[PDB]
Amino acid sequence: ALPSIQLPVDYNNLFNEITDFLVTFKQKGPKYMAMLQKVANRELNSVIIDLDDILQYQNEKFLQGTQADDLVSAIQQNANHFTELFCRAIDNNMPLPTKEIDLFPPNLTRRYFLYFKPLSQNCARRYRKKAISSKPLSVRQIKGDFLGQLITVRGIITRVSDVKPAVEVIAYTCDQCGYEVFQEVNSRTFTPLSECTSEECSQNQTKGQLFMSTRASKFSAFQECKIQELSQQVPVGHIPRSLNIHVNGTLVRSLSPGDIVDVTGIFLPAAGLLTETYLEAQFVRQHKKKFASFSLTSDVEERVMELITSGDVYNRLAKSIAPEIYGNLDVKKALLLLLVGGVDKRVGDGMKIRGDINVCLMGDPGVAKSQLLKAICKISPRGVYTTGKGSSGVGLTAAVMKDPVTDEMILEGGALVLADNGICCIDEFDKMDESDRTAIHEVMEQQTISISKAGINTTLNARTSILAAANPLYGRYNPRLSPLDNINLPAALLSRFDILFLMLDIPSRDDDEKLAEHVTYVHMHNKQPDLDFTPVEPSKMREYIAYAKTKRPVMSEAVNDYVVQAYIRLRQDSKREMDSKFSFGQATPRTLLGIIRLSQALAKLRLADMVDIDDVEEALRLVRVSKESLYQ
Amino acid sequence: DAVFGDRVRRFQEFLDTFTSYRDSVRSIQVYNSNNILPHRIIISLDDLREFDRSFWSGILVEPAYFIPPAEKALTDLADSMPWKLSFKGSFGAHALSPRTLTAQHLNKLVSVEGIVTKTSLVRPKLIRSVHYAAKTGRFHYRDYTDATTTLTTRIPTPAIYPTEDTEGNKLTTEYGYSTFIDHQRITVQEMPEMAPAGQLPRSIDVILDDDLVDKTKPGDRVNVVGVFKSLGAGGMNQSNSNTLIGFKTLILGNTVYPLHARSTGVAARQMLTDFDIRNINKLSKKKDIFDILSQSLAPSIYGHDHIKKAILLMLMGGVEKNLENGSHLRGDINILMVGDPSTAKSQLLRFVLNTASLAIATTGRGSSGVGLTAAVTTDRETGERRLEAGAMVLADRGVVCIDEFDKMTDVDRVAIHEVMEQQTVTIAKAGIHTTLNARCSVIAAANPVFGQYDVNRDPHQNIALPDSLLSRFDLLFVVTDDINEIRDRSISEHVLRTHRYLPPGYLEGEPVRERLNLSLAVLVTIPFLRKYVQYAKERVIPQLTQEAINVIVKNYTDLRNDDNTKKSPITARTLETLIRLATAHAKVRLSKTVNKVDAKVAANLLRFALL
DNA sequence: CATGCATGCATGCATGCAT
DNA sequence: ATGCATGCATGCATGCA
Ligand SMILES: Nc1ncnc2c1ncn2[C@@H]1O[C@H](COP(=O)(O)OP(=O)(O)O)[C@@H](O)[C@H]1O
Ligand SMILES: Nc1ncnc2c1ncn2[C@@H]1O[C@H](COP(=O)(O)OP(=O)(O)O)[C@@H](O)[C@H]1O
Ligand SMILES: [Mg+2]
Ligand SMILES: [Mg+2]
Ligand SMILES: [Zn+2]
Repeated sequence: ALPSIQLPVDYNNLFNEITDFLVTFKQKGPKYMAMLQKVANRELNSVIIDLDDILQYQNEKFLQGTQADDLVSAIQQNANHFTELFCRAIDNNMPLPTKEIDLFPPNLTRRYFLYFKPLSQNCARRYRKKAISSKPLSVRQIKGDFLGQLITVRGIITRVSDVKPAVEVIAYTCDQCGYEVFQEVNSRTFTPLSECTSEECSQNQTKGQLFMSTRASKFSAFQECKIQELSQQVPVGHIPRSLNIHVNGTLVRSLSPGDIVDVTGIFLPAAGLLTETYLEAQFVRQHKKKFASFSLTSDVEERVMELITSGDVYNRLAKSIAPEIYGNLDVKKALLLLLVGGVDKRVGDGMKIRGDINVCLMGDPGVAKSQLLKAICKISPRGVYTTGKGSSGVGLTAAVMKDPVTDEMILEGGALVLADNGICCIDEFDKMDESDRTAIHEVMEQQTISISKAGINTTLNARTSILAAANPLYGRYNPRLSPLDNINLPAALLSRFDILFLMLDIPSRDDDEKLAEHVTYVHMHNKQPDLDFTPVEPSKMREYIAYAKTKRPVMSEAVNDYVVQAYIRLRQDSKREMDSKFSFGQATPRTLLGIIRLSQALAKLRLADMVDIDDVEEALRLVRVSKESLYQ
Repeated sequence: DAVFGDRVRRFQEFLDTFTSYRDSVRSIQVYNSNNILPHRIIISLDDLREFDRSFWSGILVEPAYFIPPAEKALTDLADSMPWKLSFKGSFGAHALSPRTLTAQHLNKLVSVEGIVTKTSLVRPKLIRSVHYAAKTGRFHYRDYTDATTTLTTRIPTPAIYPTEDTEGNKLTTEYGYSTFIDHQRITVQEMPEMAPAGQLPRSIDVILDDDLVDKTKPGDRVNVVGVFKSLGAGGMNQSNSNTLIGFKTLILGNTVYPLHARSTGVAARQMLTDFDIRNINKLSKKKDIFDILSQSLAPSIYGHDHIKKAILLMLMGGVEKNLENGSHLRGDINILMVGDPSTAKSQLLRFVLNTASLAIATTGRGSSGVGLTAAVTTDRETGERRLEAGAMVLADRGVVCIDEFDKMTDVDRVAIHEVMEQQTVTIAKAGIHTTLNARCSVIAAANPVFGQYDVNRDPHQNIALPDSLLSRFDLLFVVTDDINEIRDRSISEHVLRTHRYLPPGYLEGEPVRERLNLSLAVLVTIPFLRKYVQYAKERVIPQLTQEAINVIVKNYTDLRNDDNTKKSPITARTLETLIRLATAHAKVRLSKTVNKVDAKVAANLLRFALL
C-alpha cells in the first residue's frame, strides 16, 4: 500500500538556493532584505517575488561556474509548494523593528502575503529561456495538463463579489485548564473542535469545554471574480466561455467589472473522480490605465515634455484620432474635447453642475459615423459601445440579481453604469424606442439614475459622457424640409447636447477624388498615406490626456464680459430664425454652459490655470462650424 | 489467458500484411520529435473483413474480448519501431439511429447518427495522485479507476485519498506531478429530417474522454462509433428496491464525425488530391474561365448571365483588412434581387443553398429579428444568463439566403444594419453585455409593391426601401417578365428539354428515387466547382496594384457626378464595392495581383447593375 | 402557486396620402 | 372626401426567481 517512486527534484538544495537568492541578490544593500526591513518597521503588508530576478541570479551563478538548479522552472511546474518554502525562509531572516511599536502553527506569526510575478518575455529572449508563465491563454486553452502550474489568462471581467472574512486558523481556549488549541482550515466548510485535548484535561476526569476566540484567529480577505473570453479568441461559430478566480490578501479590490486584464495565477483543483478548477490570482495587469491613478513620475514627465515642446499639440492630437479616416478635422477636434471635458462645479451650497460634454453626430449614409464611435470607444480607458436596437432601457440602467458566492442580493448595472467615468457611445440613436431614450435624460443632466420598482428604491451614479450617432428622418437629407423637422429628436433632448454636427454628403467632383485616393491607399498599403504626419500612439495620447485632466482652470472678468456679450448676441440672433422655422431650436442657458465647458476643456488641454480669450474664441468657432453645412 | 496472446499475435500479423497503418505510426511520431498530435490510429473494417473473417466478426459482435489485444499489439509495434483505435467502414445492421437502438444490441460495437442536442462542460478526471513526505523525503503514488475506464469489468477498488504514510509521516499533495484526463458527456437525438412527424423523439447519451472531448457543438449533425454498454444494477442487488426500473445504458465513444447538411452549422469539405490540383491549375489558364465557371451555375435556368456572374463573385469573396490600431474593413459581397413572379428567383436561392459550403435559409415573416441576430437571452442549468446563437451568428464565414425579403417588417429590418456593415452583433440587455461575430454575406429576393414592375413610375416608387438599407447591398438587380415572341420560343424549348431527362441506369417510365445527402466533412460538374472554389478561397490572397487604383478612382468619380437615374444611391461604400469585386475576380484567376482586367470587369458589372 | 420585473410578439388605432 | 396602408403605441404572453 502506498508505494514509492523516484523523481529528479530535491527540496533541500532548492531551499538553500532560495536563501542564497533572498539574502544575496541586488538589482543600497540587498534588495529583499530592505523589503523585509520595511515589513518589520510596519510600512508594508505585501512582498512580491519577480521571477526575472531569480532567473538573473541563477544566470550569474552559472557564469560563476558553480552548479545550481533551475529554480524558476521548478516554480513554474509546481508553484503551490514553493509559497511555504519562501515563507519559511522569510521568517528566518527577518530583522527587528529599528523603529518603535505603539507548537503554534507558523501562520499566526506571519503578517505579510507572498505573491509570484510571472517571468517577462524580454528577459527570456535576453537569456534564451522560453517563458511559459508569460504566454497569454484563452479560457478555452486551459486543459487538464495545466493543473498545478503558474499561468496567465487574458480576458474581460464580468462579475466581482464583495470582500469577506475567511478563517484560516481558528483558535480556542479552555476555561478549565487554560490551554490554547489551534485548528487549520483549507476547505469551504469545517467542523469545530468540542472537548479539550490538553495534558491536564486528559489526565483529569473532568474535561473542559472549548471556546472560539475571534480576536486571536487568523482572518484573511477573500474575493471571487469571473472572467470571459475576448471576441478575438472565440473560434468560428462558437460562444465564449468563462472561468473563476479567487483573490486573497492585499489584491482584493484590484478587479472591477468590465476591465480587460491579464491575470496570473496557479491553476489548482477543487462522489467522483471529476473536479472543479479555479485560478489563484498572483498578479494583475490592466491593458488601459485608469485616469484616476496618475502620478507625475520622472518617466511620465519626460514623455509628456516632448509632446509639450513639439509646437502644434491641438492639431497633432486631433489628426491622430482614427488616422485612416480622411477629412473631418472639426469633428475630430470636438471629439478630442469630448475626452477631456470641462470642470465640475460645486457652489458649496446644495447645488452642483456637471462638467462632461455630450456630443451627437447626425449625417447621411456612408460618412463613417460608426467607425469613429468605434475608435473613440477604443481610445478611452473605460469605453462602451452599444447599438439602439440592442438595448432595453433597463439594460442600460439596472436590475436585480443574486450573488452565488455570498448570499447577498445585489443590483446589477447596465452599460451606463459600466461606462462611469468614461464614454458610452450609442449608435443608431434614432431607431431605439422613444420609451427607451427617456431613461437617458437624467443621466445626461443630473448624472444619476433613480429606480423605484419592486424590491429596490434607490439611486445610482453615472458620470458618463454620451457620444451619439443618428440619421435624418428619411435616410438622406431633404433640403426642402426644415432642419428641425428633418431630424426627429424633441427639443428637450436636443438642448441637452452641447455639440450636434451635421455631416451631409454633397457630391463634388473635386473633393471626391481625394477621398477615393485616401481610401484606396489605405487598402493597397495597410497604413495611412501622409508621410509628413506621424500620429501619436494611443498610449502616449492617453498619458497626455491623463496629465491634462488634473488641472482646474478658473476664469477672469475680461473673458466673462466677452462670454456675456456673445450669449446675448446668440440668443437674440436665434429668435428670428426659430420663428422663421428655418432654424435648429432656440438658444437657452445650456448653450452658455456648453460654451463655458468647451472653453475650460481647451484651457486644460494647454496645461493652464487660467482661461485665455482665444479659448472662448475657439469654442465659439466650433459651435458655429457645427452647422456650416446647412448653409452650403 | 491464452486467447488474449493469440489475438495479440493475430492483430500483429494483420498489421504486418497491410503496411499503411505502419506508415501512419512513424508519422505521428517523427513529428512529435519537434501541438503534439494524439496517438490514435484509424483502421478500415473492410480490410479486416477481407483478411480474417473470424476476428472481424469478433470485433463487431464481441468487442470486449478483441479490442484490448489489438491495442496492445499496436502499442507493441510502436514501441518496437498507450495507442488507442478508431474504426471506419461498413457496419451492416449495426449502423443504427437512436430510434432503432434496442436491447438486442447491448455489448456490441455500433455506429449511430443523429443531432447533437446537449453538450456538457469539460472537466478533468484524476488518474494518479502523487505525494511528498518531508520527514523521510520520499515520493509516493496512488492509482484510481472507475467503471467507464475499460471495456472489461474489474472488481471495484476502495478509492481513498492517502493522508498518512505507513510510518505515520504526514503527506502533502503535489498537484503538478499528478495526472488528469479530460471528460465530456453529450446527448444525441434523431434528426428532424428523419424522425416521424408528430411523435416525440428518442435520445441516447455518449461519453467521450481524452482527445475526443471537444469536437462538436450543440445543434450539429454527428456520427458516433462506440460500444453500447450497460452499468449498475437495476435493483437486483437490493433486497427490495422496485419492480419498474431497468439497467442504465450509454455509449463509450471512440470515434466522432461531424456531418454536413443543409441549413446546418457544419461546413462541407473535400480532400484535394494531386490530380484535382493539377486539373484546377490547367483549367485556370483558359481565357474564358469566368464564363465557363459562370454558365455552369444553375444550367437549367435560361439566361440571367449577370446574376450568375455576381453569384460566382459572391461565392469567391474578397479580402478583408485588419489595421494595427484595430480597425476592420469589410470584405464580403451581398446581393438583392427585385423581380416579377415566375422569374426564377427562389430557384436561384435554393441553388445557392445547395452549392455553398455553408448557407442558412430563411423566409420573411417566418423568423423574427431576434431569431436572426441571436438575441437569445436565456438561462442554462448552471444559472448563467447566456446568449444562444442565431442564423447570422451560425452563418459566420458563410451565406444567408433570404426569401420574401420585402415582407420583413422594419422593426426586423433595422436589426440587420449592424450585421451587414459592422459584421458584429452587440447585445446589451438586462444582466448581459457581449459582442459576437457575424461575418456573413446575404443574398435576398423580393418583388415590387404593385405586384409587377411599373416602368412608368420612378424606381423609388416600386422598390420602396430605405436608402440606408439599399446602400449596404452591393448589387441590386431588377428582373422583368416582358412578353415576347422570339424569347418565348427559346424559353419554352429549353424548359421542355429539361423535363425530358433520364438519370443513367434507369428504364423509361421507372420512377426516380430521392435520398438525404449527409456528406462526411473534414460546362463542369458541381463537385469540380466546389473543389475549385475551396482551393481558390483557401490558398489565394491578391493584392491591389496601381492600375486597378486608377480604374477604380476614375469610375467612382465619374459615377458620383452623373445626370442619369439609378436604382440605388451612390455613396463611399460603392468605392469599396469596386475594390471587393476587383479582388474577387483576381481570386478567380488564381493570381496574386489585381490586374486591370479585374477592375474593368468590376466596372462593367456595377454599371450593368445600376443602369 | 401568487407576486412583480424584463423580453418579445401581436393587435388595433391613428394619421397621411392618393384617387 | 373616403378608403387603405403603414407605423406606432398599447396589450398580452412568456419566462422568471
Ligand atoms: N471620409 C472617409 N474616409 C475613409 N473611409 C470612409 C470615409 N467615409 C466613408 N468611408 C468608408 O465607408 C464605410 C462607411 O461605414 P459606416 O461607418 O457604417 O458609415 P455610417 O456609419 O455613416 O453609415 C467605412 O467602412 C469607411 O471605411
Ligand atoms: N428563366 C427560366 N428558365 C427556366 N425555368 C424558369 C425560368 N423562370 C422561371 N422558371 C420556372 O418557373 C418556376 C417559377 O418558380 P420560382 O422560381 O419560385 O418563381 P419566382 O421567380 O417567383 O421565385 C420555376 O419552377 C422555374 O422552373
Ligand atoms: Mg453607421
Ligand atoms: Mg419566390
Ligand atoms: Zn482543558
